[PDB]
Amino acid sequence: MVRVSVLNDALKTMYNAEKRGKRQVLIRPSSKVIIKFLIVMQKHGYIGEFEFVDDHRSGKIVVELNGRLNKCGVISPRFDVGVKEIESWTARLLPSRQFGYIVLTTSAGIMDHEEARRKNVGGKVLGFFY
Amino acid sequence: ADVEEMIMKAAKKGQMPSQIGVVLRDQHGIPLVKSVTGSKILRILKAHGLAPEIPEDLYFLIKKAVAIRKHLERNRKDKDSKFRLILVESRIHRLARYYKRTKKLPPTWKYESTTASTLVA
Amino acid sequence: MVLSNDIDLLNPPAELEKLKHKKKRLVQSPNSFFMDVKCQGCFNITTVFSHSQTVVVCPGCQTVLCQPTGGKARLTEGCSFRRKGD
RNA sequence: CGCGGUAAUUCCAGCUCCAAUAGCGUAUAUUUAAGUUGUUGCAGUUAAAAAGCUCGUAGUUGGACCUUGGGCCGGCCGGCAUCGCGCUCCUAGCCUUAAUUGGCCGGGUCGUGUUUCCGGCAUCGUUACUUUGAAGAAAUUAGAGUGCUCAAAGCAAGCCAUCGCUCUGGAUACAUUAGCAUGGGAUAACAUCAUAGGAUUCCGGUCCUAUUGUGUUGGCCUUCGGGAUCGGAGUAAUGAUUAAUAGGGACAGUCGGGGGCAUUCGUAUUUCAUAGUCAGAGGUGAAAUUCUUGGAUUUAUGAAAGACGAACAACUGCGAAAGCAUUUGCCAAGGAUGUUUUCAUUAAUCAAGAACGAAAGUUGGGGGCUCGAAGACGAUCAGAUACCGUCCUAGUCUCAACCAUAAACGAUGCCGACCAGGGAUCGGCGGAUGUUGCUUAUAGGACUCCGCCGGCACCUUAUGAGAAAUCAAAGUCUUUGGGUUCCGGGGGGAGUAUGGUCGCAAGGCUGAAACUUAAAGGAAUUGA
RNA sequence: UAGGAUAGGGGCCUACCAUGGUGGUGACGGGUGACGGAGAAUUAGGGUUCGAUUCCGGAGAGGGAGCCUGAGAAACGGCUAC
Repeated sequence: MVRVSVLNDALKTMYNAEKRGKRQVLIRPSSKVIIKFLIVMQKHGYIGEFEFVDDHRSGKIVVELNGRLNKCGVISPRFDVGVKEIESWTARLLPSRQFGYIVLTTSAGIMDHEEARRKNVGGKVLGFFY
Repeated sequence: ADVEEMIMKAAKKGQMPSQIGVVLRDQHGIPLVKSVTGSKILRILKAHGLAPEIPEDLYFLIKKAVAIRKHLERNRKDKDSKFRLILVESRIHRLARYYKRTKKLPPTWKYESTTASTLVA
Repeated sequence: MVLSNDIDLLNPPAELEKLKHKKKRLVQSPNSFFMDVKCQGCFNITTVFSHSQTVVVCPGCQTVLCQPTGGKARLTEGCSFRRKGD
């Protein structure tokens, strides 16, 4: 498939476990989710281990929780690629109610909901951060 | 880590067209060379070798599929009772077409030849 | 303890690299090796692959060396070996 | 859904009350409810619902390297420097030598014509998506503005010196597949340099084109520029990215109750002949039919016949599945495992289509030991056609053929990643100067181990799901959208009718509706 | 390919010529108060359903065929025939 959903699903079940990470193989649209987490500070650090010689690429996560409250309350997928379900800057369906953001791959690149909306450029949702 | 170590401490040139470019025009048997010989030379075969030009190789998977198929067919002329064997034959021939789907796109001649080739060598 | 991943991830125990498959490894390599196997009959010692596969004989002496098995080679009778290769 | 079987808040009148109110009932269609149509937004362990199984297409879906990343200033945006290709011309940014020319001048000072000089970027392999813009009927609809007096709506209107006219409007959005044009270059493809027919400053000769020069017009080109053509010589990281917790193939030692064929054995059961000998035997809960000097039953020995592989044989194996246990040989086969071997995206999963597919029935042979539908007998039984007893045909067995179905089951699609502790056992591998072994010694192998790939599964908690029972999957679907496919969408009728299709036949496969009716069904719980 | 026709290309028809075209992306066939659209109803939305209607475009004007006039009608409150 495309990984993406697997990372999000694995993240929330691992939060219930109270583990300090799970570590897994990563791809290039799942490079994107981690960098977006850093910006909105679900991660205050991320590291991409063995992406140099090996068969795959990977990244152990160091992840917020093991603190008091979880930072990522829910992240759950909202369709991978290979499909036509589409939003515009005006169409905006949302989760949360502005506490979270809606992950969007826009024309220029992956940016958060407010950035894309201001520029007035649509795109396709990758997932729902609550 | 692994790959850099091989490249540096092996050989690369001279030792490899002599050892390996003989054995392959003698008849295939790429895996045979790695399981014998003077180790360091074949250390870097995976880490630096596309494959020299050769008869076979691209043709090996296709040839092997026909070669195994004919013997199963021979044992399907004697007793019908081999209900297990007929479904191995059914499975393997449907895998056989896959091999000559993929190894038909990169090079010429294969497109015409490999359809006909089934059951006649 | 609470561990999924280790307290020192970077250096795991070798037993936990024997867990995960060769492809899956943190630092992947051949767990297989080259070795020089030593034979009285030959003056020099011959470098050999750990998983022999073929019944390898020593180059000058017709002594044998090892016999093959499902994993790493099962050496036969009195022979000695050091594990090294460049 | 229910009420009315004589003190009916359910009827029929009256009263009173409720409640919409110039309006309200009723019917049919239709939208909602109904996530009962599941794009948003479904369910399939057990409630309706995974196709017997695999191969596998059309079709969907599909990994990563991938002129991308970084750094500076100015005020996310603009413009820069690296690793922001290029040329004809157009368009075209300022200045230097200021020169023809003009004014100065112990200055080549400055500006224009003119040489050098740069912003700013049209064409030079395809798209999808997205952006902006045009093209875009009025009405309708949303909606600007406005006292149609309100208002539904309409596009009118408000001010005056109200007897000498003043002015504002009649916006905008919607305009939906697609098409155009422009901008973007992320994400997805077509696609793409290895037999190089690649780029090129080098140059030839061949050959075409004709404007400038030429007054003009007509026949024929030199030089020359630009094409077309065929060769020689040059430059450069010259010309194939890894080798998916994606897939195949090669190879190694294995594993298995995998397959087939040949083959070998065991006792049993049946029958026969020979043997011995004297009352029961079949049978059961109890009896009898039935068999018994035509000395059974039993007993032993051979042989024949046909069947089958006990106990061993397991919360254990293999095979796509259906299924598969004596030995041995041959023949090809398959998974797991190991692999710095090879190919490099071949892949994933599927309508169609194709292969195999227990039993029974069957087509013909072999073959009929055993058992055994129907039938025929005895009890039981009002009936007993059965359980039960006894006889026994087809058949069971095998072979070439049909067939296509099963509670063909894990009632649980296939594939992938993840979320949780622990011990067995099956297989392989690795490490032990362990044990046994004694293999010359060893290595192995069986045993004990720990680690481990991939298993069949269990165990205990279940974070979590669920209606619960339960479940490491029925989790990771309300945290609603991983990829693909199939099916259901109240119960009955009805899985039939009908048609098509197929089958040798049985009959299968595909598969309604009239009409009926309010629950059918599940799990748990409490009674009896 | 050719011609005649008509305002014109045109299988438009017709000669000669070839033997094709099109389909699982559902063609071909059947059904449909099946006109199409702008639009309507009702749905938060998404949708679902509807479109006979003073508008927009076409068809028909008892059913069918054929034709005159005229810029233009295969007219129907014209004709001609059945």
